[PDB]
Amino acid sequence: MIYSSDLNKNLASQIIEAGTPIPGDDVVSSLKACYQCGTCTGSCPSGRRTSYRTRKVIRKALLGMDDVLDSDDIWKCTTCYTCYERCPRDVK
Amino acid sequence: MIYSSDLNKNLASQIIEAGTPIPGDDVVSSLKACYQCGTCTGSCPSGRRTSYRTRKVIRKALLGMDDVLDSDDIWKCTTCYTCYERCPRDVKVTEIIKTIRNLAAQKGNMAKAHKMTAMYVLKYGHAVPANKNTAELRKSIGLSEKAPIAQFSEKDLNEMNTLIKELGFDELIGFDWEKGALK
Amino acid sequence: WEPKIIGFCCNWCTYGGADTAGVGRMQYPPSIRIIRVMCSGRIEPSLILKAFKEGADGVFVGGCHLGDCHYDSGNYKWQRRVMMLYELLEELGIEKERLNHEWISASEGEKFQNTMKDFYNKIEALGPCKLKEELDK
Amino acid sequence: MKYAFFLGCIMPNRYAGVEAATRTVMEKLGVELVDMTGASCCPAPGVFGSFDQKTWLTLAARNLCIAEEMGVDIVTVCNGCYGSLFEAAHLLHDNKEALNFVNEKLDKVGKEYKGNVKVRHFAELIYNDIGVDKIAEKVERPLNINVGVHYGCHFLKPTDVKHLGSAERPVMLDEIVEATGAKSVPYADKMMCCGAGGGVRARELELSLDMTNEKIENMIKAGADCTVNVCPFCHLQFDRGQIEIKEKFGKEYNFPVLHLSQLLGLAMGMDPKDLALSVHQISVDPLLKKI
Amino acid sequence: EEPRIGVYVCHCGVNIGGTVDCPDVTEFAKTLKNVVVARDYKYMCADPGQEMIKKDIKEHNLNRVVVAACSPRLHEPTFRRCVAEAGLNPFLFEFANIREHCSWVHMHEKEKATEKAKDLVRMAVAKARLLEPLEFIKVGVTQRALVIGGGVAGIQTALDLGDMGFETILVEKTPSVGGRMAQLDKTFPTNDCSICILAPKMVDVAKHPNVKLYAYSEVVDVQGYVGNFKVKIMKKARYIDETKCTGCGQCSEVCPIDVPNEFDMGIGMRKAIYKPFPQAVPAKYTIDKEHCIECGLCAKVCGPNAIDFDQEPEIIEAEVGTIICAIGYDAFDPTVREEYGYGVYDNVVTALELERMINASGPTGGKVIRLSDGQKPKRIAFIQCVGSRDAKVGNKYCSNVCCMYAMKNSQLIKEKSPDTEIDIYYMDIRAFSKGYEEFYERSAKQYGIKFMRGRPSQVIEDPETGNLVVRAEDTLLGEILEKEYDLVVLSVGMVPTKSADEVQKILGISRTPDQFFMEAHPKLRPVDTATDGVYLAGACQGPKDIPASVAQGSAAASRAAIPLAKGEVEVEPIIASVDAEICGGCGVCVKQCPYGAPRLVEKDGKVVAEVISALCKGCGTCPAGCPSGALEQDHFKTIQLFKQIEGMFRDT
Amino acid sequence: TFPTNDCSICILAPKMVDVAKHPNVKLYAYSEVVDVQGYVGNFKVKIMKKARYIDETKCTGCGQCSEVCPIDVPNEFDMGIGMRKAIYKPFPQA
Ligand SMILES: Cc1cc2nc3c(=O)[nH]c(=O)nc-3n(C[C@H](O)[C@H](O)[C@H](O)COP(=O)(O)OP(=O)(O)OC[C@H]3O[C@@H](n4cnc5c(N)ncnc54)[C@H](O)[C@@H]3O)c2cc1C
Ligand code: SF4
Ligand code: SF4
Ligand code: SF4
Ligand code: SF4
Ligand code: SF4
Ligand code: SF4
Ligand code: SF4
Ligand code: SF4
Ligand code: SF4
Ligand code: SF4
Ligand code: SF4
Ligand code: FES
Ligand SMILES: [Fe+3]
Repeated sequence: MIYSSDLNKNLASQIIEAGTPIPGDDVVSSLKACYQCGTCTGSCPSGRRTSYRTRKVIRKALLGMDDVLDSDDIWKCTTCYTCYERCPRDVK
Repeated sequence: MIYSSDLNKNLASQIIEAGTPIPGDDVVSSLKACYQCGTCTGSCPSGRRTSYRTRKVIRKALLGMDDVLDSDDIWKCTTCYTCYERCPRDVKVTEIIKTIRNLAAQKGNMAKAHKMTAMYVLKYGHAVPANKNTAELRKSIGLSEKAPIAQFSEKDLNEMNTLIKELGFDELIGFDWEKGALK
Repeated sequence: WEPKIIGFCCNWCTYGGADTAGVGRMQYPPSIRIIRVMCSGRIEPSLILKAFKEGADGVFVGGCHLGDCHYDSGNYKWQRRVMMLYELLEELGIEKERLNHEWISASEGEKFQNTMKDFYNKIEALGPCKLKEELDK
Repeated sequence: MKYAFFLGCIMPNRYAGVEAATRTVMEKLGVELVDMTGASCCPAPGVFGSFDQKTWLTLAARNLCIAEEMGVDIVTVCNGCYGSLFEAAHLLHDNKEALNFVNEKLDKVGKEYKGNVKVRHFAELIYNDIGVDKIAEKVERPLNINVGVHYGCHFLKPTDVKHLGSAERPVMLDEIVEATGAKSVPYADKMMCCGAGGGVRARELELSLDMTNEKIENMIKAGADCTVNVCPFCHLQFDRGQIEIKEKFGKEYNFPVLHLSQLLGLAMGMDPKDLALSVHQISVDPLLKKI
Repeated sequence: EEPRIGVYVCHCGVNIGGTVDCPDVTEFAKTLKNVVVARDYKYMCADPGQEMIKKDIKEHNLNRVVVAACSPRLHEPTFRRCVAEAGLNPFLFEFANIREHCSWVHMHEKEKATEKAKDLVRMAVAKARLLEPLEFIKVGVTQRALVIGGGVAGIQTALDLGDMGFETILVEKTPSVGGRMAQLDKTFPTNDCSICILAPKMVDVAKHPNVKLYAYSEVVDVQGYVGNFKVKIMKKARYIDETKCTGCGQCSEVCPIDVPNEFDMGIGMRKAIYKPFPQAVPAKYTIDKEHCIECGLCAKVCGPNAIDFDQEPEIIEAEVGTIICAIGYDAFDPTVREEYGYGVYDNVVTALELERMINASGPTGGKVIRLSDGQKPKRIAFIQCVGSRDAKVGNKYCSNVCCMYAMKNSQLIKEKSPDTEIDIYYMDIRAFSKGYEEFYERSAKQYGIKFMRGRPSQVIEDPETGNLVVRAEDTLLGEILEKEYDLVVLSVGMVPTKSADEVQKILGISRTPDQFFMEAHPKLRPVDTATDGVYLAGACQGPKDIPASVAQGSAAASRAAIPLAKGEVEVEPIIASVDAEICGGCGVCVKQCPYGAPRLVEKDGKVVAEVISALCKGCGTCPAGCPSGALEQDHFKTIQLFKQIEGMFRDT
Repeated sequence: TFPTNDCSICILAPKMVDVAKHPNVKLYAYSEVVDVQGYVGNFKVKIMKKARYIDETKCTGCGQCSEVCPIDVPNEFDMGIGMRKAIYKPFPQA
């Protein structure tokens, strides 16, 4: 049960401001282009041995689930850039 | 990581045949119409306080995950029929859950409390039988001390025992007739 | 034994209904054989009685919904004709149920499929109509 | 009106006051209740239907056969028994393969269901065949109190076979309780399940109690003096469940629980002793003071 | 002459062949009397198939052809042209439907389907033997078209036809043309102003030298056939002098009767005397007698004295050659989906109501506000597929435009109020055409519109605030959401317009399972109807957007211009005629014909009946009712049908 | 072809047939427009009628030639999944 009171609506905007000007407004605002296809999760080497699902991080960011910032899952990404290379929506 | 080797292509077909002829082939085959909208999960009162997600049961059934028969989640549905009433694809959800539970029971996934309830109907013809207190209460209220029910009718109790044996329900629950208890 | 059912369907809404069942791959029993007419108004007692004479176990008739006849009122005449025909068949010892008439739009493929399913079951349950065997004596 | 009165399990063997209450209330409305001798558990549709559908229908048909042999239709005051016998009757009329299977089993006990039995719920029977006007005409003691109306799930659903109108926004029970001089208070998630159905009370007790508690909290917030149901299972869950909620959650409410027949009985001037409110786990005395 | 029949069994790839043993049907066909040739082929309508039939007619001197294939409703004309090209009269051709009526419905019963195909071939061969050569009736085409419905589709059809030089009549039910597009604020995917781009076309149509616009009028009767339709138009009484009407609007202030404004979807309130919208064409007022009390207060204020209650509707008789039906659609009524609370909760609205709320010329002055307190909503939820893709309400189809208009209006709300949070509850985002996927990408990246994949279970109102809660599962997380909103918008689907029932009965057209009008063939003829000279354009044929409707309007104009340009069409001689030597003038046939074709007359000193060939549409009711057998419908004679009945059981 | 599951040929072939023998339509198959000059109502167009190396008016379209040709070319119509001959007809219903 996720209620509006458990959500932080400005989390996406907050992630974008933290990314402006480095790595860039256009770079981090790309999360808003995500259409939850799953290509990132399917390409994740870390996701194959853990509960980590790349697509859910972006979903939580758009939905406003603050717990993503407290999660150990975001720290399981090795920065292999495979998802970055395959995303059909140009999400960085 | 779910590989083709961990899946059972026939699960949907096996669920559909268990549902034939009761509640019906057309009734249970309705699971194939599911388009995973989530209306069933959103309407589930049980889902609001547990990890139970009605839509996933149907998904697992279509994908071929046999673990759905071993799950405690399918047993958290109260048969409130809300999902059944709201499904835009005419999936007879509540009936599919009950049918999946039949296969779960056949695999040995039946709770002891449920087996006990079933044992009372087999033993006394009733899930909630009359007690010494029942007789005394009924007497003081002005009702017949013993209600005109199967509990006090050997003819009717024996009729039920014949049907139970013919349906193999006694073997399903694991009831021993000479010991008069579950194995 | 499989029932022999003859059908009479008007070319507009009904023919369209039966066609739509096919487009939608709506399976139904293969007993019926449909005869096409332009309107159900073309249907009269002699065509139905001729079918039983030939050995029909069941006879089906389908026309447009009352008020939706492509020819305005053809089905209203057929409706008066079929009601007398149901009673005439009982007088002749032919079960009323061996005759079935329904109103089907081009948009009702599911209704046609179910009407065919229900009619087939009805005739199968009644068994063969023994008129031809009685006449061939 | 003459009807074979199916009793079920919980009403005749536990909350017997509901039986007594029904017999007089129905007699006052002009309904001849005849004994359905040897009738067994319906059986519980959610519990048994989940174990083996074939066993649920065969045993239900066996009960339907008792009333068929009597040449009369059935009446029940339990949603559980209503749902089980009603759905069984519909399935046997609509599905010949199911009917054939069941009659092949019933032949072993010398029985055969022929589809002439109609199953009725007393609340809809009162609403569609008797009339709500007749309830008010027989009110000796008007009950001017607030009621948290609990319809239950198996009363109106599944609508595709019940045909008792809307399951989302019904008026049927509200109009019957209001005829006694009471007020059906609107509360949050009114049409939600009590939590006992489908064998959940027995196998997952704390989960059932969580739903019952939500319903009681909502009714109390709406200003209800009690809760009225049309189901001994709901009755037990609301009544006995409160003791369990107190022992498992630490929450006490002492919220009176009544079955519609008991509420209609009070309204028709019955002795509260004959309604057996003393066996109720939660005292009805606070409500009795309010009337 | 003796029948020499050619039987052709089509496989239609594997559509027939995969279920019916076509080679076996072909062998069986040869065992029937008069069947001198029998062949099976993969595609009978294809060039080699048609050339095969044609070559055989000449080489094997056939006088009857039987094609055992698809439905005659699809290719009967195709094969009639094929045989006529070889010299065989087209009425000596007989279709046997073994696809839609056999192979497609008996897929799991191949042996019985094969047996059924044999009987259908035999039934066809049985009727074929007694068929007769008939002369197609060449009829002239009145150089005039009739367009019913004044929306973007109908306007497009009349403009193209008028631009081609064809006299066209455009009948519009309401007081103004423009349709639902006139009610919209902007249009996706360009976000153009809807009326700002539609008005120029409404103006063009109103002053087109070849188009006669009849606004506030309805077609009440259509008689005849292709090229010779006689149409009756009822020019409804506005009860205001049309010519003396300035369109200033000063008589409405006095009116004491408030009527809900249909144009504003029931939000706004108009008077008995009113105007549909500010950019209305023609610009004139109307008195609604359904709510007028005849107090005459409006007349006291009215200067010109244009108000006249003694005004009478005028019935206009017009002759047209072709008819285009473009009556559009209506928005689904979501009250039935009781869990969403429409009609119960004040802040639950339909998307069409929202369009009127957003539109500058609307009741709220282009301000999106809550109907409970008049406050602007800070949080909004759009619920997709309301009244569509839903078996419980009987609409198992996709309404096509809801995903797009929901994203569009979300962008317009963000432009007007960027701080507004918008969530769209969906199953599939259908942004399927040019610039649509791009529009979808834009809504999220540029406007920050959020999407939740999950069809909501229910909406719950807080009686204290009027706020709504949407219960739904975020299927992409496997969790239940219970988010609060200030306004809930239901993306209602499209349903046929209320008058569709009347228009269907007048034109004699059919409907598809979705209740919209039925096209001749979904791909072979998307705007033609099975009724010759009657075409469709726009949403009345099925849910679709503006360009698709404009394209259909243009398509219908082309199809409808073919008979007009030819000036001559061929019609079926399957008409009734009386054998004077048998008719004793009993008079039973006369009143059976709804067109009054059979009439009693004096011949050779006594009374006999005589059918007026031109008035007979070929139903076969009067011959069926004739007790002497004097009346017979060519191509459906009792003897022909008798042989067809025998054919099911034996060869005759 | 969806959603009727009709054969493509069902709808397309009769139309191909009609167009080839239409009295008001001049079909130039195996041809390309190589130049267009002018403006609306006054266009001057150049069509290149490519060489088939067969006399169309004399050709029967029997295909006895296809059986004898010894060179195999990948069939474009079959997307390279078929092998045609140097002398050919794109597909049987062409
Ligand atoms: C909420 C909503 C938003 C939309 N947004 C967009 C968008 O942004 N972009 C887009 O391209 N499309 C949009 N659409 C779809 C668009 O509305 C339709 O494509 C368009 O209205 C179709 O035009 P039409 O002429 O076919 O039907 P209509 O516009 O409905 O016109 C039919 C006309 O015929 C008249 N009529 C009806 N019955 C009769 C009769 N019996 N006799 C004579 N006349 C009659 C009517 O009064 C009406 O004027 C939207 C639809 C909805 C519901
Ligand atoms: S691959 Fe891109 S669009 Fe797809 S879920 Fe991942 S970030 Fe979103
Ligand atoms: S960059 Fe990170 S999230 Fe992306 S595929 Fe690699 S490990 Fe996974
Ligand atoms: S509501 Fe129906 S279609 Fe939707 S996910 Fe549940 S079973 Fe499937
Ligand atoms: S029937 Fe079961 S799964 Fe469906 S809403 Fe009720 S408790 Fe949930
Ligand atoms: S009726 Fe008279 S006052 Fe009213 S708008 Fe017309 S001209 Fe003006
Ligand atoms: S006569 Fe009719 S239109 Fe005029 S003011 Fe009175 S109610 Fe209004
Ligand atoms: S266009 Fe979109 S919202 Fe509309 S019916 Fe289709 S999927 Fe549903
Ligand atoms: S029904 Fe027949 S017999 Fe009678 S008048 Fe007409 S054509 Fe002549
Ligand atoms: S067949 Fe007779 S009833 Fe029918 S249209 Fe012709 S003249 Fe009229
Ligand atoms: S359209 Fe008809 S004739 Fe053509 S291939 Fe299909 S079934 Fe055969
Ligand atoms: S198909 Fe080949 S062999 Fe036959 S006529 Fe044409 S070129 Fe000659
Ligand atoms: S046309 Fe269908 S019944 Fe007259
Ligand atoms: Fe403008």
